[PDB]
Amino acid sequence: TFQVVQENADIFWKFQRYNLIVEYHSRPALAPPFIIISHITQALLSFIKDLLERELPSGLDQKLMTWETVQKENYLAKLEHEHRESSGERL
Amino acid sequence: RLGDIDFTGVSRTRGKFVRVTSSTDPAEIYQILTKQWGLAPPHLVVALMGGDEVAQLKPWLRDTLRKGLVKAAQSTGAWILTSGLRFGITKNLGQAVRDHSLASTSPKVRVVAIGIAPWNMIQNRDLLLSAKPDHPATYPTEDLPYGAVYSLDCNHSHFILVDEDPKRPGATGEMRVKMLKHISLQRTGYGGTGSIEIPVLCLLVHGEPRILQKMYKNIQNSIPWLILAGSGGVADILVTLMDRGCWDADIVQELLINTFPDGLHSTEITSWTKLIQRILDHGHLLTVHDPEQDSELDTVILKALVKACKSQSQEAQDFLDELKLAVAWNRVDIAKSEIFSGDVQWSAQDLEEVMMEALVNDKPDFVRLFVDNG
Amino acid sequence: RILDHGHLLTVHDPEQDSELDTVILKALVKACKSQSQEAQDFLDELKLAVAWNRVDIAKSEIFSGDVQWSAQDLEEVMMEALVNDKPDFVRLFVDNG
Ligand SMILES: [Ca+2]
Ligand SMILES: [Ca+2]
Repeated sequence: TFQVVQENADIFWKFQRYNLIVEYHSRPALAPPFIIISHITQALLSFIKDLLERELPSGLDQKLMTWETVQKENYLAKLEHEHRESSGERL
Repeated sequence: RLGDIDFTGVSRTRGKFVRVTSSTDPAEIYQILTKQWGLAPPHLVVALMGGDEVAQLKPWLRDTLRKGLVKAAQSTGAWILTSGLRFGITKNLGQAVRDHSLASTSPKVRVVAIGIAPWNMIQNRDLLLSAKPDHPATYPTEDLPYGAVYSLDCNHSHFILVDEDPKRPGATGEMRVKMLKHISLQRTGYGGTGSIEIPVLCLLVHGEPRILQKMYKNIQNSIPWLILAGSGGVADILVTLMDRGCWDADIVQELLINTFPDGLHSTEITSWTKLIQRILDHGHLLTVHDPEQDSELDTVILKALVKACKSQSQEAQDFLDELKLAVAWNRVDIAKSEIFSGDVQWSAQDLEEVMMEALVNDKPDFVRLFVDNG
Repeated sequence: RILDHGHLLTVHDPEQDSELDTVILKALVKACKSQSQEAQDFLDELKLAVAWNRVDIAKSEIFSGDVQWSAQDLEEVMMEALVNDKPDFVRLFVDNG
């Protein structure tokens, strides 16, 4: 078991780090007991009145989509060029 | 006549233009292009000829051509000359240039799609006639069939609209040839205390017998031509004639009739045959790009420009722009085989600027080659 | 006279060819080419090429510059290549209109 996990230790820890950072990014800034103040403030703000998952303007969104399409085309072209110069393909 | 265009449609694109007459000096238009619009002297000019016929390119051929042209032009500052009307291969080339511009994170080098279009072929030209300096003319984008009148391509940044000539109705081709020749005679400043020419190439895709006069005019102006192998029209005629190796009147007329049934006129076919005969007779200014075989447009472009320069002169100062293109495209083998052969004599002072360019741009093979060559 | 025709005759050498579908498709395509240039006459040869996964033969002969292919001419063979899981022919049909 130790050998199997240790082979992929980097990936497992990076997933763990993602989960922990996401968990503490969405937490109120106050630690319990004090978190009661944050809860009361949030409830009051809801009654009286993001870094991730953000919505983009249409022009910027289209520019990003075209940029990613160009990157994908370059990646596929490099893959094709690598395939052509391989030993088996040359043979 | 300097006006800006606000393109309404899919994306808010801006475009400048200048109305010109058939008798205008190409020097004034180049001056306007450089200073009045801020376009730096380009390091490569590719002029798109043909592609306006009803017989369009196959999607694989069209995509390969546009992608290869844009990627070859992305290394340095290149101008792509088209008939800036939203139709045919011009529209797709504009789309590819647009896509590269959106995806480019380096605005230092720019690919500019400059259009040279007839004023009698622009849809809603009176709409853009206003061209107020404070208020750019609003121009709607309309996709239209083959027809006879198109709209300016929104993806072309700059336009050169040429009015019809009362004497002869061929002002557009003459203006294109004059601009290409004037650009080819230009000499931009290079680095420090140096100047370089601007490489000019013509790309032909599915020509019609009508542009043969302009093609021969450009050939006479020592401007190299590049021909798409499977383009569809005159391009197949030219590539087949080169494949045979010999061109005679009988074979020329046979191919011309076979690929163009509609053309049936003794004097006209004789003129076309003679034009083609002279075009092939030049030969050194013509090259074939077969995407099945070559599939690397930068290599073919560099080979064509080097062949034209070799047939032109033997001085090293004339090979400097071809060398710059070779450095930018990492074509060390072509440079060694052709540019740095025994035919051309290279001095140490001639290679200082390209040595700096290879050093700054991380081209160790060219650094080694320049050390090897003096 | 039989040899004088020529375009309608083909040789299958199992030592050299050893793939009967390839030779059959080449013979049928040669006969169709010598017959006519319309794309509607190449539809059955194209169907056989799709069924036999002979993408190279189709590209070399059927989809050359000699024969003009329209988008509506390729709809049925596009469906056949899609349903029968022939991605190479799907790519070829996209490439050809
Ligand atoms: Ca030169
Ligand atoms: Ca048939």
